[PDB]
Amino acid sequence: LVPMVIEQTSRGERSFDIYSRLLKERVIFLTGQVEDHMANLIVAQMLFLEAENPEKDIYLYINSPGGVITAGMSIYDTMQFIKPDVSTICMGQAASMGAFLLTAGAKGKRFCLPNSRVMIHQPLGGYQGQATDIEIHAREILKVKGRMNELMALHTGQSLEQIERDTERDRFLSAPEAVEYGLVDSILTHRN
Amino acid sequence: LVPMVIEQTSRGERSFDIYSRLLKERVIFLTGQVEDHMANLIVAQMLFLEAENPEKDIYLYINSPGGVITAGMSIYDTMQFIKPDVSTICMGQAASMGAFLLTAGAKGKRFCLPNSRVMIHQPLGGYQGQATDIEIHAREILKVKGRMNELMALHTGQSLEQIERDTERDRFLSAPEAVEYGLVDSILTHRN
Amino acid sequence: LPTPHEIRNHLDDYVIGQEQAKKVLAVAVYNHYKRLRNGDTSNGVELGKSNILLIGPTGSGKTLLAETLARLLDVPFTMADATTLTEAGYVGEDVENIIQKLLQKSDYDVQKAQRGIVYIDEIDKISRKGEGVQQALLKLIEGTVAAVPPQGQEFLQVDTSKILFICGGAFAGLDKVISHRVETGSGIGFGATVKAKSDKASEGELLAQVEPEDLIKFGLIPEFIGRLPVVATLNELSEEALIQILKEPKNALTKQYQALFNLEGVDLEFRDEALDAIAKKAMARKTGARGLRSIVEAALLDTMYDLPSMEDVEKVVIDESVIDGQSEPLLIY
Amino acid sequence: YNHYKRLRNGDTSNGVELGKSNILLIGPTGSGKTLLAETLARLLDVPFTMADATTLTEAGYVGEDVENIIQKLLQKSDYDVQKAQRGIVYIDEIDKISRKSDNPSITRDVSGEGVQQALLKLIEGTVAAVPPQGQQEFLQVDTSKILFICGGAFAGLDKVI
Amino acid sequence: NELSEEALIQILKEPKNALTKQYQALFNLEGVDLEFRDEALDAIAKKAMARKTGARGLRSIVEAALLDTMYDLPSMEDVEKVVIDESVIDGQSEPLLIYG
Amino acid sequence: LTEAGYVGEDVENIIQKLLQKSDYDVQKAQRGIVYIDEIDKISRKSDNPSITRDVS
Amino acid sequence: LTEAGYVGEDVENIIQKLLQKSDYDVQKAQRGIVYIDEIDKISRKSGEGVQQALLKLIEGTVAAVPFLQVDTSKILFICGGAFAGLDKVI
Ligand SMILES: Nc1ncnc2c1ncn2[C@@H]1O[C@H](COP(=O)(O)OP(=O)(O)O)[C@@H](O)[C@H]1O
Ligand SMILES: Nc1ncnc2c1ncn2[C@@H]1O[C@H](COP(=O)(O)OP(=O)(O)O)[C@@H](O)[C@H]1O
Ligand SMILES: [Mg+2]
Repeated sequence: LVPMVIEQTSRGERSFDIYSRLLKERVIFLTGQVEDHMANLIVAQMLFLEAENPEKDIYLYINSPGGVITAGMSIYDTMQFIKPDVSTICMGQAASMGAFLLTAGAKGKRFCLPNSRVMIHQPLGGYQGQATDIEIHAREILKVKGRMNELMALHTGQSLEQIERDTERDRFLSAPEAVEYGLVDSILTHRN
Repeated sequence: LVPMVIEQTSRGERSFDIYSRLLKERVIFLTGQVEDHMANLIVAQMLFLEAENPEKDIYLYINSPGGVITAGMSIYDTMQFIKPDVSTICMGQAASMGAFLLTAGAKGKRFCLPNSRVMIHQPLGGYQGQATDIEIHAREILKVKGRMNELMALHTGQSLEQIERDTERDRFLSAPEAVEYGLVDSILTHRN
Repeated sequence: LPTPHEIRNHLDDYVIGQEQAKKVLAVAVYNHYKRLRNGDTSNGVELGKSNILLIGPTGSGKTLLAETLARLLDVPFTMADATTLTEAGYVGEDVENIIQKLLQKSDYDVQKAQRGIVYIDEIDKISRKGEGVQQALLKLIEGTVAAVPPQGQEFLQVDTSKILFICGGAFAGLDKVISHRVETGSGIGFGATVKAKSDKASEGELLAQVEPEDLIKFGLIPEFIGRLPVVATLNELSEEALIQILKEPKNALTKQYQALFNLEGVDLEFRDEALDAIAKKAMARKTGARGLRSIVEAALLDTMYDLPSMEDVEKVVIDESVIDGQSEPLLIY
Repeated sequence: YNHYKRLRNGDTSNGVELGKSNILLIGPTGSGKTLLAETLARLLDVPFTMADATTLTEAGYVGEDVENIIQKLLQKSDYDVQKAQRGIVYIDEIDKISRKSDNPSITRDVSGEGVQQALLKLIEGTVAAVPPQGQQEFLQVDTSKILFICGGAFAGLDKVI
Repeated sequence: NELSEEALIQILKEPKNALTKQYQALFNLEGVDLEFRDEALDAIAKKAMARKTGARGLRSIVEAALLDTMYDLPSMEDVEKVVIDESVIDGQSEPLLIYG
Repeated sequence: LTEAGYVGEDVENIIQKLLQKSDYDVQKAQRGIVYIDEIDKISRKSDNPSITRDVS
Repeated sequence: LTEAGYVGEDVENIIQKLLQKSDYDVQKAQRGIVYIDEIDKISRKSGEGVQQALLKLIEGTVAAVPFLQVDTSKILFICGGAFAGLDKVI
């Protein structure tokens, strides 16, 4: 159950949901497994915010253990497509897909809480069938792995070889480590 | 279901649900297992209350048997980040994750009911796979355990070594015992 | 007539701060009265009025600022409230009641009434979802021929096309509306700017940048905004501002008590430290400048209640503890 | 121009009564509806007055009455009924008396539909009882030859059209 | 019909009681002659249209742009003309005071 | 027209006008004709609750 | 007293009656106190207009009869009342 909130305005009274109220402030929540349905909801919110005001930054809170790659890329492209800067904040954890979106935010607007886990790993997939079909899917997953590594290097600033070596297996990075690795820009520990 | 209540104000009569009604008074309920979905809900409420009044303390009622560490850490980081002090009250019980958040409240504003039970234990996890990847996860859980103990010692005030000894196995603390251990500041028995 | 500088000088004597607002009223009044006196205009042009609009929080000196202009001149002055006014055909009163109080104050003199000024408070709180009152008040502005009974039987009617309308009110939330327009729309979130320091310049600065679109969002009808071309912004009295109000203004609170004390050959030394505490108390209870009098009155009542009881009194010294109430100002002999 | 001809032909030197035609100035808010009325009074040789529809209300209520409009006209005509029976009137904010989405008429719209009902006989022409000055005499003024102009914004009428 | 930028420009000078003419007479009382450039009026209409204030907005725009100009003239003599430029409306520039 | 005891016009005003046409002759006014236009407007608001007296 | 313009009661009788007890002396008259009881009963929340009617004579007024038009700048207008409902307002 989502609690309801009231926004007092000179024009009059109004009611909003906990998430709907924060949406008006250009805040989007990315929680749970990444999938097409939840991804579309995030994409729709980004498009709506851009139409309302394309000159204001959009804040996206990432807390998920990852998920489908196609669904995640649907959000990554939307962030770059829309001119407003999409600020990413990591809360709790940021897995492969979550970490990819966390580092996809505008430079200087990628934040992470002091106690947060970030994991990056190569894409996971699988296919069963004829040998010919295996090669088709095997080559496609490999291309996705290479494409994601290139994007990770561009945002993080690390070399292609370094990203491949570190992404070969699961790599857990704490908030301070994410700063040096380039996944995030700063750590928000207290409000000044 | 959730009962609905009426609130009298200058504008007029407004209908609120039991949980939404208490949210106006800066009261947040943390019930059930701690997960990403419910964790984000609490984070949204905390941020909403901060904007409404960043000078009034926030009350968080904790009654849960534990949950995901990452989900709980999102709430802990939010509590420490927001300027308003967060008052934690233990109702019924407070497991490892619940106890950690219970002791994470502002020093002097942590309370516990007379018959509440607090239990603290080391992190629990698991992984199935190769020996190289399991070592990564096996090494990450230890880091979380160490980081968790450091935070527990800082809030409770006891030495880090003592926390490790008591956290090795499940340890149940009553309302009075929690006061001596430092997990709570006082016990609420009657309204004065 | 006196130049805007002269008016501003008089305002500074009885007002501390709000330099931008004082400039608007100094020029506004100068032009309004200049147009009235020069009705001919040296040509066939019919000079139009420029209504004034004041925006500021409670206890910002709006009433005092307007009173200074009326007191400086020899014309009548009247005040009113928007919450009392309602639509036609309802239990509430109508806008015509405002003119009713203007004639009585002006002694039923059309000439003296036209040169007079009228002020309105709490202009807000009657925005959209209410709108009817604005429409009723929209007629008074831009010119009317409202009639009022005399000797309160020709029903002398005064034209409202030569009377200055000064609308003031405390807009709550307007800062947020302007913030989004003039800053990032962050609101709630880790990357937002929460007003937790109680900044006294943020509101004043933001309000100074207010624009018609901001008023539209607030609920103000665009037509009503058009009737008020001149707009002025007033900042909230900060801690340092309150300290000056006790001594800088001509008829300051301290001066009034000092004059009463020295009348009997008794000096009244207001410790600079005690003044800050007096101002701090006002902010604690959010009583504004109005509360200042009550704060000092209580602290001086006991002191002035015993001062005449004994003779040879030479001087009094108010201190920090006196304001708190745990001590009495030592008397000199 | 037509009004002057009717006034000059007030003696009905023909086989007709030369009925009048009222105007309804429907213009977007801020287009100068009120300006066209004020400017018209600078060259008018007959009494002219302005009024607001928001203040008008049905008879028997605290609000203003429709007959008060003629009262203002008498002042401009030096309280002359002969001159007041051939003047002009410009009603303003006529779009505010429109029914507020209450066609079923759950309650009598004294400030809305009620004002229109009282004005029906005024525009067409009816001997109204205006106060002597402003009830003992109730001066009778005929509004059969008085032109009534109505100006309003009609916000939202574009959607209907 | 709704007023457009072109209509606002004409209404600023064409009417006998236009806003520009009213201010000119106001300055004539002090002795200085006020002039409004064609480009200045053009920018005024654009600002009013953007704010949706219409004709009524013209008076507010000019008041703010000329507030400081007339705040010194009553007590600041030796001036003969005050030219208004488009930049003056935006606030970047200031009135081009002339002495003679 | 409005109910007696209110600011609105009273029903008796109709006879007053009739007298003026008859030179205030009661005998003449007692045999004249009267027309009441807009009679449908005074129709009671059936839907409206019977709480506030419909003087109009 | 009634509201300004009303003919039921005279609102200026307070300044007039004061001189009667002061042997019609300006110095004596402008030296005492004038207690106006039950001021809250007429206070708003027609009643509001009464306050303004009394303000006509509270300050800047010259009205007296031997018409003497004696000033009231010294008269102490101590208005008293119970203010029924002020406790809940506060
Ligand atoms: N700068 C100032 N100096 C002295 N008194 C002030 C000042 N500002 C406000 N006041 C006090 O406040 C009162 C008027 O407040 P008002 O203008 O009505 O506030 P607002 O208009 O914000 O409600 C006066 O009685 C006056 O003594
Ligand atoms: N077509 C126009 N020509 C000249 N001035 C206009 C015009 N339309 C509006 N105005 C200006 O608007 C002001 C009056 O507006 P008003 O006529 O009350 O608006 P509305 O027609 O919506 O009632 C005048 O000062 C006038 O200069
Ligand atoms: Mg109009």
